[PDB]
Amino acid sequence: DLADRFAELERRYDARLGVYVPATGTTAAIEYRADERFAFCSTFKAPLVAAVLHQNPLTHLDKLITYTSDDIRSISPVAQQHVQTGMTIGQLCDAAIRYSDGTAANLLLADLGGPGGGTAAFTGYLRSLGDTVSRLDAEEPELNRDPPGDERDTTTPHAIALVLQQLVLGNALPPDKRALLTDWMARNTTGAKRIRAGFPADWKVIDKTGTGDYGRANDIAVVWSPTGVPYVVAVMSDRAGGGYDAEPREALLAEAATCVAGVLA
Ligand SMILES: CO/N=C(\C(=O)N[C@@H]1C(=O)N2C(C(=O)O)=C(CSc3nc(=O)c(=O)[nH]n3C)CS[C@H]12)c1csc(N)n1
Repeated sequence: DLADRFAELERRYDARLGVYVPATGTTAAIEYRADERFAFCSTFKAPLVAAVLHQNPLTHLDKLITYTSDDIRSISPVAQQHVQTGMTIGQLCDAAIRYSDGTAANLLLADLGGPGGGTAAFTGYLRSLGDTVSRLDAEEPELNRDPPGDERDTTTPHAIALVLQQLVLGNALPPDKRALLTDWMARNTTGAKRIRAGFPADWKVIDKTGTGDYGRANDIAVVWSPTGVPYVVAVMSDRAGGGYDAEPREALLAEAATCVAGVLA
């Protein structure tokens, strides 16, 4: 009744919903529209922090990068207050995952690929994870604004769930660098009402969200059962037929996570 239960979700919230859960030795693949393209939005900041972590020693995380107030072109609740102090890369990483800071991600993009090669550098990182589907093409804020059906700035639930499976659970990042990434997303302040609300409290959830135009609302997550058996949930949604200013529904992401928790009992 999987596809039956998610289709109702789509009818009730008037939304396109994408769901992927990788197969495990015990559980099978939960896949609803898993190979359709959904806009990254702020979800890209999580594998982007991984990219900066992978390309640099830990001594790089304490490098002072200096920006201006003119450089805050988007929702940057952490970078807003450090207009003069600059920010250590480890803090921009912190701002990128936990507070979805846009100016952080734009400075993190430049540290990775330079002034004009940041998007392509980030896309090539995902290539190195075997993700040949996703693409970042724009920087903040325009990556949240691409029209529907456009392939630019898009991933799929399948590809981002497989990517995230290598970062937290796989051997893509070294033990210590992975630890800092697993901690950052477990400290995130944005995903309370998405996948967190649908998994029981004695389950452990780590997540990075994305929200954007055309009603776009995403939550990428790794979940941990009370027995410690781990899963990676990718939930992606938009309400294109609503228009650019359509209202994202967080409770949509919540219910989809409730359904996947029900089959993971
Ligand atoms: C051009 O950029 N447009 C954006 C945008 O910057 N999106 C980013 C993104 O993915 N972000 C995320 C997040 O990570 O989910 C968030 C966090 S979600 C959230 N938390 C709150 O406490 C709250 O009161 N409201 N919201 C929405 C906000 S926008 C930023 C946008 C936001 S809503 C919309 N229609 N567009």
